[PDB]
Amino acid sequence: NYGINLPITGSMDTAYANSTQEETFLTSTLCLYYPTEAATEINDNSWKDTLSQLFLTKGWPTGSVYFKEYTNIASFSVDPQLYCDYNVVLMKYDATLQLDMSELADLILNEWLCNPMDITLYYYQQTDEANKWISMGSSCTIKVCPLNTQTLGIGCLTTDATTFEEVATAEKLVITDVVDGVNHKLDVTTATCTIRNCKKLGPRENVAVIQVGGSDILDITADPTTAPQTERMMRINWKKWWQVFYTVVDYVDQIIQVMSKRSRSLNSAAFYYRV
Amino acid sequence: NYGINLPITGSMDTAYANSTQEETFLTSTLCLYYPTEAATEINDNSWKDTLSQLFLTKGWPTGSVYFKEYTNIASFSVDPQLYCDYNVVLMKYDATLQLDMSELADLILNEWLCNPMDITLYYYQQTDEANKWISMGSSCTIKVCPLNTQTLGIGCLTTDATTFEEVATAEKLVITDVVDGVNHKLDVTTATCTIRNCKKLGPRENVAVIQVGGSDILDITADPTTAPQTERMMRINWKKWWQVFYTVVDYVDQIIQVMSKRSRSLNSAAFYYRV
Amino acid sequence: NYGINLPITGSMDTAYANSTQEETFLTSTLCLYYPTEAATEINDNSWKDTLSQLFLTKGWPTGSVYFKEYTNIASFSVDPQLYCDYNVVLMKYDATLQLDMSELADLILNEWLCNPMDITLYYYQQTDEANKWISMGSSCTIKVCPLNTQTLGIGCLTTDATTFEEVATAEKLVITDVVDGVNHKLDVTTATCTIRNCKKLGPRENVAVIQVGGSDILDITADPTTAPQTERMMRINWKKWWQVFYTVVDYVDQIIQVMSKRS
Amino acid sequence: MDVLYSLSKTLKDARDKIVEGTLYSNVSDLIQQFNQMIITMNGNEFQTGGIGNLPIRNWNFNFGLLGTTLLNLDANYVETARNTIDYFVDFVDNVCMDEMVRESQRNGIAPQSDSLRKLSAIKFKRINFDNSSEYIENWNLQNRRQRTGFTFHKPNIFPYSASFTLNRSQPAHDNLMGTMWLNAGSEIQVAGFDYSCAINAPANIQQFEHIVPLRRVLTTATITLLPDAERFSFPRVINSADGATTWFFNPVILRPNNVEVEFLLNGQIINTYQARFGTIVARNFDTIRLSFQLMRPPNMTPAVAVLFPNAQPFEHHATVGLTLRIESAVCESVLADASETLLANVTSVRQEYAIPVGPVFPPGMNWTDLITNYSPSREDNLQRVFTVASIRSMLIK
Amino acid sequence: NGQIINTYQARFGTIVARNFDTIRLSFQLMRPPNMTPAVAVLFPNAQPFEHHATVGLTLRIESAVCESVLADASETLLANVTSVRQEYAIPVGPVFPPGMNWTDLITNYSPSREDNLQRVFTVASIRSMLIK
Amino acid sequence: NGQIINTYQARFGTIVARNFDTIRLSFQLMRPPNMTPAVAVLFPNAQPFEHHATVGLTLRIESAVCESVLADASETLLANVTSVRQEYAIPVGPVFPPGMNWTDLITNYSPSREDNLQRVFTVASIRSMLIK
Ligand SMILES: CC(=O)N[C@@H]1[C@@H](O)[C@H](O)[C@@H](CO)O[C@H]1O
Ligand SMILES: CC(=O)N[C@@H]1[C@@H](O)[C@H](O)[C@@H](CO)O[C@H]1O
Ligand SMILES: [Ca+2]
Ligand SMILES: [Ca+2]
Ligand SMILES: [Ca+2]
Ligand SMILES: [Ca+2]
Ligand SMILES: [Ca+2]
Ligand SMILES: [Ca+2]
Repeated sequence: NYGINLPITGSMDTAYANSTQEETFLTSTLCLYYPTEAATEINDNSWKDTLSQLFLTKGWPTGSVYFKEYTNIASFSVDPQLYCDYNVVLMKYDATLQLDMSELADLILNEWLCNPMDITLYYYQQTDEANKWISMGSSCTIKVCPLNTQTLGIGCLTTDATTFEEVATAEKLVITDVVDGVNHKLDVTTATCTIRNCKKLGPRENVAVIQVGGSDILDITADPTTAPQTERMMRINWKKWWQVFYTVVDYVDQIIQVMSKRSRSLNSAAFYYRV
Repeated sequence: NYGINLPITGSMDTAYANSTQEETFLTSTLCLYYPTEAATEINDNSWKDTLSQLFLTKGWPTGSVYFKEYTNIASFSVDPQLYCDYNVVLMKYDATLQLDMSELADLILNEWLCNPMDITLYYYQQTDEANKWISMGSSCTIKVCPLNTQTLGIGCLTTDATTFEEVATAEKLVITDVVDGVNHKLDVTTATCTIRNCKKLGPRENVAVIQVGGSDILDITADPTTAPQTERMMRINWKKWWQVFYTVVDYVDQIIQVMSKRSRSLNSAAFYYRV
Repeated sequence: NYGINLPITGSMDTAYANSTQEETFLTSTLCLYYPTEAATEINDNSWKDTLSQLFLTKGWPTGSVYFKEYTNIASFSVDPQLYCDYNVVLMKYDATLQLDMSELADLILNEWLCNPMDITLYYYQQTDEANKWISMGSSCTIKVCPLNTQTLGIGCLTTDATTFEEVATAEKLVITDVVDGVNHKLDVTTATCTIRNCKKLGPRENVAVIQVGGSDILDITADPTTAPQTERMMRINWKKWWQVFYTVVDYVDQIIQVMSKRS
Repeated sequence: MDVLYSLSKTLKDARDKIVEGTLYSNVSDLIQQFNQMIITMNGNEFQTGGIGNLPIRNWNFNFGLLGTTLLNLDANYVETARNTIDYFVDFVDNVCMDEMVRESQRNGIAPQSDSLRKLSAIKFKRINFDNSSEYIENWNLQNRRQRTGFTFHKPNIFPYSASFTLNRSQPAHDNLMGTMWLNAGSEIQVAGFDYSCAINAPANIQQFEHIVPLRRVLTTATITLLPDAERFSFPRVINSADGATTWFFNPVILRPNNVEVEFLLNGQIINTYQARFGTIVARNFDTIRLSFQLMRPPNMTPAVAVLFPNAQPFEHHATVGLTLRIESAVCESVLADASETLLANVTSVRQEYAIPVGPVFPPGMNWTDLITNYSPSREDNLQRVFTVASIRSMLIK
Repeated sequence: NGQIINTYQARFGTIVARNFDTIRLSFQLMRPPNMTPAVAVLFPNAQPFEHHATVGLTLRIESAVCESVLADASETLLANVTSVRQEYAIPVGPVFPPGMNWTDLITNYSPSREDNLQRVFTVASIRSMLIK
Repeated sequence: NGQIINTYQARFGTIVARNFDTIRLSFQLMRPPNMTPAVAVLFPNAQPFEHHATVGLTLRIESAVCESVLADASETLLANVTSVRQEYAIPVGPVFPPGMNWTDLITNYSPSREDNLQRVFTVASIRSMLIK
């Protein structure tokens, strides 16, 4: 600190520094995320060996490339843990799980500000567009009643949990956005779920997303107006998995050009916890 | 200018600001860690209610101070997750758990930055004095097999696992120092254990350790020529555990005077491995 | 003397006076303290004779060295009356009495201004950080309850003495630190104990402690932050008690040096 | 202005040369000057004072000439001349105090008082005598645009400044790097520190630098350079940059490695000195650039090696410093120094008569505030007032 | 004479003093209210104080104008007087200190010593024109 | 000298400036409170900003009166000085920049360079009467 608020004065017409691509590849590390159905068709014992010899062509040393698995998009969102320095995640397109792909890319491609929440005691409201309610666990069902100026429910009853209305039903990861001004009374199955409010900071620059198949289904914002398309939401086609891994190993240089590290956190969690 | 490292220039004639040690008591939070045999000796349920009145005299509000507990040093060290602003956990001395107490304070009082490890694919080495191997889990049994420049073992066969050197068996936390600069081969039982390499950045500021009884043993630096005693290491002698609790409530200004906020928690450390 | 008023100027480049250590020997006393079993292994009858011949070599006169004893740390600490010019004690290290050796050296090495306490009639608070409660006797069992503003108990009942919160059970010497500002109702065993309202001052310089045994266990402060080791909290290692006394007789000029007189 | 010096020169010589018993040929040319003062000054009338608590006095000259007929001067001739000198020397005091107290912003080099404007007519030019003092010679050379020069002993060229700079910091304040300095009078003491003692620096060498710009160009200076800052050598506690918290600095001191001192003029290196201590010269410069570096010692005895570990707790902090001092130099504008008392005569007149703050000079004639913003409008006023203060010092000490 | 001629409050560097015969310095120590953990270990609440606080000033007269004669750093009139008395082995008289000690002479600087000291510095100034 | 001689507030076109040596421009950006649908797409609330806001000014001195010599756009006195030095291959001396660089000469425009520059522009003005 103390050099935060001070200005920096550069200039035009100075000589460029040389390349950084080789020294980026030496010290740093890289680790991709692939589903279980990838290695099933591949069914090799040492295909992790075969790939790591091919990353060695593109400047990465031996002990810098690690591989991790997950069952599906639902099982991947129990705890989103980002281990290494540069992350890529590989998502097969499902025509049904269309929100759940968009819920995953919202949490991973952005930074969050998570405070704890106690729903059986208090009343909670949202502050602005940046305040969201993010719940994750085994299975939980969020039921919310709007409330009024004198703490009387609008279209519900504060003592009845049947007159509450639901916004989720048995989902691994839920991001709930409600109306701004009013308070709300919550009903979450707390035995299998942990709901917290979190604030969206600027985006995270450790991670990119590759859709394996399909078309783009990506409102990672909450408003319906912006459905932005940054350069880390990529998409390819497929009929064999070997072509997918050969595309990643060949074009590391185009991907790493967009990744832009040193947004790495000190932990491996997807958020920041306060209290 | 979040990631730029600009200098600061300050005078030597600026007047001091005000006292500030009574605003920090309003905003910040405090967490206490005690072994579960404390509440056995206390014989009360309202002692959490009781002490929260006694912190209110020194300036803390009613909702700031949080109480957490553990069973022993072995089971607390499985995954110490320390969340509040100012953390103060007092452990009990044991003559036989002499290394296991100092391995706990190596994690807590400093700050480690960790990269994952894959034992099956890769061979590992430590680069400098900061690289240690931190493994924690239900039961960790680590075996080492050092290698020469030809990938052949020195005193170990790379096919037989009984000839391997052994550094630990069945612990909850092991910090391993090997010879810096030699490729090794590992035999961690990763069914109940999880190893990853880590390098030490600096001290973790917001946490203190109060040893309860026993002589002065503590060795942060796994280095024979250096055993420093910092200001956030404290020892008291006990006969009863009420008198321990009245001591820490009385001297809350001196506990907090010698520990600052976490430098990674601030918005200043934006792209310097935040939190 | 000592004076917080009445400044004293003095000067520099004045000549150093002669070594007055010899005149200090001729006009002073010295009193050693030992646990009772130290006289048992020696099992001489005239061992107080054979030591006073050896203090005479170092300049102490033939009427100035006195030998006194005690049973243990538990029994010496009921009323330590130290009144010679110079005093040193010999404490044998016990591992389980680690908390009692710190409480004695707190009482021995520092000055205390004490005031009485009436448990039956009054309610007591602690004002200063340097305000502590010292209780001595045969069996002290101290029970403490805090207080709100409205003269009502916090975690106890001011009538029921069972619901109190005790800090000591049957100990010869107890030094009690309680949070400052809150009033308290007390309940002690007044038949075999005497609790008092003492206040810490600077250290006593006519006493010194030689720990005889294991490691340094001395937090003679009250906060957990500081645990200093001063000029005269010292320690040796032993195998024979008869060898321990030779070291004390030989090196008098260093033990007397780190301590001052009564004045 | 030229005739105000010429009044004071021949009143100083009149009290020195007209003594009792002296031969007449010793004073035969002074009396022709002193009689020709009186003829010019008779019939005129003047008025001084009026600003602040300086009282208003009226002056009127009606005197007679001196005799030119003795062989040795007697006590009649001395005592009839002392009661004429004592009226003129009281007149010159009140004109010099009337001019040191006034100032202007448009053209400060012109006379400001009412009496000195009246003495600048061609009627009064015949009183002009020799101009041999240092300040009246530089008043005339600079009035024709010729090159001047004032010689100083320890000139007050640096304004007071005591501060620091942290090139590496964190809120714990336990691993720091940067410089500290004191610039005061004619002396620079800079000291660079590094808590880690270059354990992770490339080739275990940490580079420091400190650049001091001047306000005016100095010429032919004599400079003493010594390889220790004795002021930044003891343990102290220092506040933070914004006065929030305090931080601790416990130094141990190595020797400065690879010292280079440069003397710049419009960005051009005039002189340079590399590891050369003692007395040095500097012929023409307006910017001093100090450069020095810390090097970790490669071989250490066991008493030294305990001080500098590899880990984080650093209890003994490394420190490297220098010390520079200007003994004497030649400038072209007026300054203050340690030998002459021309600044002390100006402020003592303004403080005595309770003079209000004008448009040019700082309140209270603060020299730190005056050399900081040393504009060309302040330079013309400061030369005009130091020159009048030099004229008054001949008659009245 | 007990009257405040000049005063300066937290103003360092070069200052002036138009007329004075007594200098009165005043300064105070204030404990810093905020301290980092490296500073807070130095100053405990209890009795063992191993690091002692210190506050100081430094004053220096560069040039002044007096009315009686004195000694200074530029001219050598005191050195010419003592060198004559030391060379010719002159006994101690009734006025000046033995050996012309300046510390003993400015301590008791009586009006009888002032008239002698001016009479001898003036003769030493006349001799310096001819014989250096 | 830190004193405001002239000031102008939201006044464009031609302005005057009677005496100055420092120009201080001040202007601010304000987000428009009402926006048509073609404008509101440009400025979202979230992070991807593809259209960046910009506010600028432009100042230009037409004619002024200085007291030292300078260069300008009408007369060719600087061009006559450099053309003589370039033609006869003159070595770099102690005062002027190498090649008579005007950017390097007005950056450090010392009083020693001002007296030389007036002495040479005046000689170049005498030569321009006879030989163009
Ligand atoms: C100690 C002092 O005089 N300083 C004042 C203090 O009295 C006041 O209570 C405080 C309120 O924030 O502001 C400080 O500047
Ligand atoms: C025995 C001893 O140390 N010698 C000192 C001697 O140096 C001193 O000059 C004398 C007078 O004070 O007193 C003696 O005791
Ligand atoms: Ca409803
Ligand atoms: Ca909302
Ligand atoms: Ca083997
Ligand atoms: Ca190692
Ligand atoms: Ca109770
Ligand atoms: Ca207390």
